[PDB]
Amino acid sequence: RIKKISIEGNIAAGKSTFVNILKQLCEDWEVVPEPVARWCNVQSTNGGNVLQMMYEKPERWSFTFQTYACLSRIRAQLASLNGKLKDAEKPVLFFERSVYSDRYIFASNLYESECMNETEWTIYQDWHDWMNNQFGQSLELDGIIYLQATPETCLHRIYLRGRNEEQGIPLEYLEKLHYKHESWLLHRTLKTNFDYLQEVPILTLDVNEDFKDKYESLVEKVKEFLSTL
Amino acid sequence: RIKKISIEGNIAAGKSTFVNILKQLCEDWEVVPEPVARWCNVQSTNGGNVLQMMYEKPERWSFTFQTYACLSRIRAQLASLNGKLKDAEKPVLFFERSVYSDRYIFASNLYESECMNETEWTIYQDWHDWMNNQFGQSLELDGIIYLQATPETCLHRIYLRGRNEEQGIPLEYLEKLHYKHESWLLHRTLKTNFDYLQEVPILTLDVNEDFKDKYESLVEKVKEFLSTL
Ligand SMILES: Nc1ncnc2c1ncn2[C@@H]1O[C@H](COP(=O)(O)OP(=O)(O)O)[C@@H](O)[C@H]1O
Ligand SMILES: Nc1ncnc2c1ncn2[C@@H]1O[C@H](COP(=O)(O)OP(=O)(O)O)[C@@H](O)[C@H]1O
Ligand SMILES: Nc1ccn([C@H]2C[C@H](O)[C@@H](CO)O2)c(=O)n1
Ligand SMILES: Nc1ccn([C@H]2C[C@H](O)[C@@H](CO)O2)c(=O)n1
Repeated sequence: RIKKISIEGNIAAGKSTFVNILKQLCEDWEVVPEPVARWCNVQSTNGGNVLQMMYEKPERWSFTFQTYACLSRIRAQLASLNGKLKDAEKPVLFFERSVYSDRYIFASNLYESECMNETEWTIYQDWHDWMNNQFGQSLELDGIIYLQATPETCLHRIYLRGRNEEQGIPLEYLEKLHYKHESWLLHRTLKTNFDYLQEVPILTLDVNEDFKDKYESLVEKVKEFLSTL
Repeated sequence: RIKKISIEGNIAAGKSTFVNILKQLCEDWEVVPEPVARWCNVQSTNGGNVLQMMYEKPERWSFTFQTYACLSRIRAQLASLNGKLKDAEKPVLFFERSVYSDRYIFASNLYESECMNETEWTIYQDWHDWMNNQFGQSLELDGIIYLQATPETCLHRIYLRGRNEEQGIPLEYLEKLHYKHESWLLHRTLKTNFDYLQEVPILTLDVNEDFKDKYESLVEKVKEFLSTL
């Protein structure tokens, strides 16, 4: 089939940067970016910036955001499956984040910080289970690439990138997401409702150093990791 | 196929009352009630009462409620299709309200009353279109029964029934829903995104009088209306 790989990491760890060198390594590699742009301008399929609304008032807008974020991701991921630039021969589909990071990293953290209440979190989990019982199986992952960077590196890369919505994100929030990533992907101690994930191979790339100096090594490790699935 | 009929009306017009006499008229008739009970106790598939949360603070909770309401309805409606008490022979499936009342009566009214903002309403409409593009076609209606009662009759029936959450519902809100029902189902002037609905037969039963005295006439009219689809 199409091999499906998610790329996971903290805010500003270097996912779009990493994603932008993949297509040139192999004509058979496709990428489904996180639709962060539709989150910044909500429009049917100039509107609200729901990402901005969550960060300005997260106890008001987290559920709405998290629900919209994950639905719009599932849609973009499905559309690239049947998007039949498969046929292909040796096809790999890279997902920028996943429905699993949406729920177990981001939505979970907001619930634990009291930005979703029990009713919101119950609803979200029920929607998320149900959505994946329909429109998953097909989204299942063969592998995960974890781009690992300290919270402080990420706080600096947020400044570098300059996305308006992220400029007030405190270190404390990024550290919370860091530990949840480390639990899921380094220690593999996270309990999820998706049994096969516990067994999915993970490649861990330390991307704290500068991208130019790391590039050659990263590519070797990506190609080798791919060849084993 | 299975004939699908929705029963539409204002809050407390007499939908559950009407629904409770259907099964005894014909062994082939099934009913999918509106899951108002799961709305009053949110639980995965003692929790929050999201219905109560919407009415106590509708500008905070309308989007969440309206989104949960309609997803849980679509799920109960699907599950009764494949619920294969079809086979049957002459099978009729009655839906207590529909995805169309959810959007064009209730969600629309809350958006127009500023209980959803543009971003919420954009998201809701996008979710609703998308949900029906997947999990509809199969939910399409052959007919609609409109149970018609004045807003004042309904305000009285709310008192009679005594559902705690509805006791503070003002006449003004019920009147708004009344006119939207009258536009969709009596005048047929409502524009929707579902072209076939404009042509769907509608039976209109005036249920302002007492149910006991009306019963015999209602049954005649239901059976005849059914025989013509
Ligand atoms: N390894 C790296 N070295 C130097 N800069 C990086 C590196 N990775 C990302 N950046 C920079 O950090 C910012 C965040 O990168 P981005 O790819 O947008 O992260 P994400 O997709 O994870 O938010 C950008 O300014 C980018 O130029
Ligand atoms: N035609 C009618 N005559 C007298 N009472 C009615 C009639 N229809 C409904 N009722 C009463 O009105 C209340 C609301 O009815 P219900 O069936 O729960 O409405 P809905 O399902 O539309 O909310 C109940 O107390 C019920 O006994
Ligand atoms: N489920 C998600 C996914 C992403 N984000 C945020 C992190 C970044 O601020 C932006 C883009 O990744 O969206 C989020 O809050 N929840
Ligand atoms: N889409 C819907 C459907 C129903 N309701 C309300 C009306 C009644 O108070 C209760 C049960 O019909 O739910 C609502 O606000 N929105």
